[PDB]
Amino acid sequence: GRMHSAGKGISSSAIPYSRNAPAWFKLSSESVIEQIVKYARKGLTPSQIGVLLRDAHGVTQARVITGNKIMRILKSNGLAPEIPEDLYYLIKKAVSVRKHLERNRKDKDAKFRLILIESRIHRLARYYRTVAVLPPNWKYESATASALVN
Amino acid sequence: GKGKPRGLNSARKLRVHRRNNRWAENNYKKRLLGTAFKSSPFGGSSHAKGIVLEKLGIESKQPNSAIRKCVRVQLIKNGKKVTAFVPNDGCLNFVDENDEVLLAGFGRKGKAKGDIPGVRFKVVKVSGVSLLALWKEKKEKPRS
Amino acid sequence: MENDKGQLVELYVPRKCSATNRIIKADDHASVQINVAKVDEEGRAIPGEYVTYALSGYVRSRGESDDSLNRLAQNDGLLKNVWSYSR
Amino acid sequence: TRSSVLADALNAINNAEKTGKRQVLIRPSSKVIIKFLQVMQKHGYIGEFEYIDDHRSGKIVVQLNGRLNKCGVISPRFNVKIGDIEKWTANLLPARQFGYVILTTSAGIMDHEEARRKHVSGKILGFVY
Amino acid sequence: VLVQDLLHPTAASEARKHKLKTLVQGPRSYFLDVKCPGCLNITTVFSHAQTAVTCESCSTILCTPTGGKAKLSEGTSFRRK
Amino acid sequence: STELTVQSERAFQKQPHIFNNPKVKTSKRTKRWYKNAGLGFKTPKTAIEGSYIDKKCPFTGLVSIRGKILTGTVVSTKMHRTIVIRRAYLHYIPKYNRYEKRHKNVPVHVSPAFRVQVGDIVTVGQCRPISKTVRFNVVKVSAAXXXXXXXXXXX
RNA sequence: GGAUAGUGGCCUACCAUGGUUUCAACGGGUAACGGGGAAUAAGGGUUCGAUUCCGGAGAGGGAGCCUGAGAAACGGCUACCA
RNA sequence: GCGGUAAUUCCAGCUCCAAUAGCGUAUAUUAAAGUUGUUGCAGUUAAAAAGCUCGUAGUUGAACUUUGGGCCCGGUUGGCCGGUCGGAUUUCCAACGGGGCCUUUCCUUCUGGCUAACCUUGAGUCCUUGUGGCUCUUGGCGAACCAGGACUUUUACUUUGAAAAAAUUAGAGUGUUCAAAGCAGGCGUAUUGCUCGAAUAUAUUAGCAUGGAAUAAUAGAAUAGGACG
RNA sequence: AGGGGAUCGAAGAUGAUCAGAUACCGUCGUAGUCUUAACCAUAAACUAUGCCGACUAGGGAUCGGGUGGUGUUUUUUUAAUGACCCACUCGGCACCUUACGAGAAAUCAAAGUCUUUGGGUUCUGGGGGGAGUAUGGUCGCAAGGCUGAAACUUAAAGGAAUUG
Ligand SMILES: [Zn+2]
Repeated sequence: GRMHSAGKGISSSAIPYSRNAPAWFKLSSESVIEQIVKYARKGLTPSQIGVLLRDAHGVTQARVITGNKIMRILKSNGLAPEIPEDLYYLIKKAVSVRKHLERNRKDKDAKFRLILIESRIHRLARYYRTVAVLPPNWKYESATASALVN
Repeated sequence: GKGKPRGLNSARKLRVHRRNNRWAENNYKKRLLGTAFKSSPFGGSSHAKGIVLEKLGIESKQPNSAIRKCVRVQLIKNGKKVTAFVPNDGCLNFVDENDEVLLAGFGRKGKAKGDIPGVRFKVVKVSGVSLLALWKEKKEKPRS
Repeated sequence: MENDKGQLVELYVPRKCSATNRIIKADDHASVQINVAKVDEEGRAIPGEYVTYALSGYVRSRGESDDSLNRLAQNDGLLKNVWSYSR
Repeated sequence: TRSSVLADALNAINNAEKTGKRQVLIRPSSKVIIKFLQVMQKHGYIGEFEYIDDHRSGKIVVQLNGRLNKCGVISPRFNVKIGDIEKWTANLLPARQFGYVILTTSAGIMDHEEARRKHVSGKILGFVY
Repeated sequence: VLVQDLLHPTAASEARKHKLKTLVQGPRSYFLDVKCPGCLNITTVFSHAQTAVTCESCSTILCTPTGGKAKLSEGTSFRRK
Repeated sequence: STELTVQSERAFQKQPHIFNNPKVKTSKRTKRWYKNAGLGFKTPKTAIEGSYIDKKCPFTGLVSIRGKILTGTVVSTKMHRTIVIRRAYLHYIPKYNRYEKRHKNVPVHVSPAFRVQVGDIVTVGQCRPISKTVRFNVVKVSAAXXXXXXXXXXX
């Protein structure tokens, strides 16, 4: 599909049939979960942390060695942020873009991309709000967006 | 799927879109808008009767070349005025001006018949007696 | 295609391609019939004895009749290796 | 996005039949597809199919013979009021003597005939001949 | 063609295609233990970095990422699984 | 609705005839009358515990639940002791053999024995005309508040 | 509370600010009384129904009311307009 | 489309054709018409893709959660026989469904009112070497629905049924001499009655009642403010 | 509404030409063309072909990313980098050949899987002319944009292909 472009690419992660294993893996859930929460105190996103734990560390996927997903670990140990990760980075981008436009209003393309990013934001938040995790009132506005990050 | 919403619940969209598209059907548009009652020289009625105003002789459309005898009639029901052909051979003889002829359509719904331009009606019953019984020899023209 | 009290009715029970089981009818002059001689021990090839195959017009045009021969006439016995069902 | 998988699978079986192949890689798989194919082989328009298990939605491999002209899906799964099965079979079935309309009743995903005997009805899935 | 084995595809050409297009999809990424003689202790590394991985106790280097697999830091060695 | 005051009208609010005597020393102050509407609608605790008056209250008033018994979603709670609920449904059109979305907003009296908000799927029972547009009375709040506390904050 | 045979903004007094709406409100149109029905025959439809059966409305227009079980009647009265 | 001097269309004679106590005509309507297209149209060039993207309403929307095995019960066709004085039923026997089962398996739930149902049996047997057979009270099945307390995630769908004026309609019987109709009529002992009828069906949306549990929605325990006791 | 105004150049003025030549051609040259601030919202704005999804056929290129090589070429000492080669696979802008298939045809990897007629959804069309006209509404400074009839008239209009 791909919404705000008709670019029909395929570029994901093929998950193994091995919902268990790695079999070549020692350690325990203990070690790697401490790794998760400690890196979380270090201030990293579940995606960031997942990539880190996937490279330098020996964690193919942190959902199998530990029966719980990273963001859920963070929630479990009280490390979850104000808003979910994706909504955060969408909004953040939107804010930088907006600043770019308020630096030169002659860029029509920029206004386009801002419209798009914001539409994406609103759809997303409408979902999150449907599922109780965004407060039933929660809405995006620029004049609180540039504040929302900080 | 060529547009048309196939969902099990889009009934409204389909009937609405129907109505919508149906308005481009001439006979339906006509039947609803009024026309037959608005426009049209008769009342939408099958026939209508009026007075002969003047005896006309219409030059016929191409590639035909003759003169088609008719009458201008002012309908008694509504005073509208309509030029209507007199069928058969002669029969412009049977009429005279200032009479009371009964007119009908030309089996075309509006639409001029043959090579008779702008004439969408015909004589069917002059002065009370039938034009047919007059053209054969059955009946004869009333009083005066 | 029988009738009431049993009994065969309706003439002509058409051929059939060995490769696709697609019915073979009259105007399909693209169909084919392949006679394979049922040979005997050391050399000789018995006439009046054929492994007879039928390959409908479609397949012949697609150009799969060769591959359908390596398919059929090999696991029918008369070829070894040559074609592998795994690809 | 994929609207109705059953439709896709049936189109795949059909294009398979036409193209001359005997094996159908269909994807993804579901209970509805399974039951459909199951009432398809039960009257023998296909050989046997193999559910291969990717840990996601599934895969199926249908070995078909070629007795099948065309199978299909009535996507708007209209409701059928016991009198209307006759009408549907009348619609898309080549003759009375064969071919079967297959539909979903509260008694299961069954062909029109079993549906007739069991005296049950419901929505409609598609057809096979 | 016209007939083949979908259930049993030759490994020779099951390994040419895409990671999602195989019979049952899976990754083409391997994990490898990586060693530098500076230390007596090896380090587990994923083949497509993104993150420029650092070593054991010696903050030296191991790999800097690329368009795909991670370039290794020259004077090192590595073993799969 | 009501809340507080109870006696908050130019005329005294008393249930008819339900007399209690000042000579008779009491710990209950006012003797109370109640019933059950029937149809297995358990007369709610707050109706007997209550202090209100509502003569249109099905459990502690002078109306009767009979006829149709319906259910619907609450779209409006503004008018005092009365709400507006939206019953949706599908209408079968044969020509296209498809069901089309439709709805109706029934005005229904709600006793101060309930705590209704917008959303609470609710069950009401027909009665007499009590108003210009009222013919039903809320007789079971099936829902709750739709997991409203679930949307909170942090720690 | 009043009024009704009786429910009810039916009406009045106070009070509140509510009620319908693109799932089409409200408004316009109708050469529209509604239904049983009718015409056209693959099916799906289409068109029609003033009219012998049921239900409604009127007795030139409007309102008012007497009598009475029952009428806002009209082969009842009263007033106004034509 | 015929007529401007050999008119197969006009005016007539003659002959002839179709329809026939009837035939023309005008208007409208339906069929034709897959030219309104849910079934079932069409949209590159013939009518017709909005210059483009966003996007609310609307329509639509991946897959996954009781799958599989064994035992009984009785109803209906249909098959060789007939046990007979056109039709009867056992069993030999496949076919086709339905009811309850036990497989880790709420059926709302207590409290008895009903127990028909059997692991029951109490003496055995009319009687085929007996598990073929059921009259027969005493330890002993809850649902079979009662009456009363106590609580229940909401639906679409389909099933059977109740409720459903007649005329109409589809349609059974009856020879108004026939037919359209009508609901009559038919019988001896036609000098003192005998008698069959006046059926069935449709009655589609919505309300009620009920059987289903697939398809498709819905609600649930994550700041556990969970589940039972 | 300022700036800017080289260039070329609607208007206009001219020299030609033709019977006429308000043109075609030449000379002059206003506006315009550039620009900033605001309008306008139309183009054969065209691939005259809605978007998402599945399936259906072989080929040589080439763009972008990756993979695989005791491959070439670059030498510094063997490399490392960098271009080139071959293979393979994604997502492209394209072509080539074929037709299972499709169409009235021209033609079409869709314009295919479609009377053996149902994946999802948006839009438009219903003989020609009248006519994008009239009327109302809204938008615009304006020119004009959107929305958009009817009376009447008409047997054709039109598409693709063939021979002349
Ligand atoms: Zn190191």
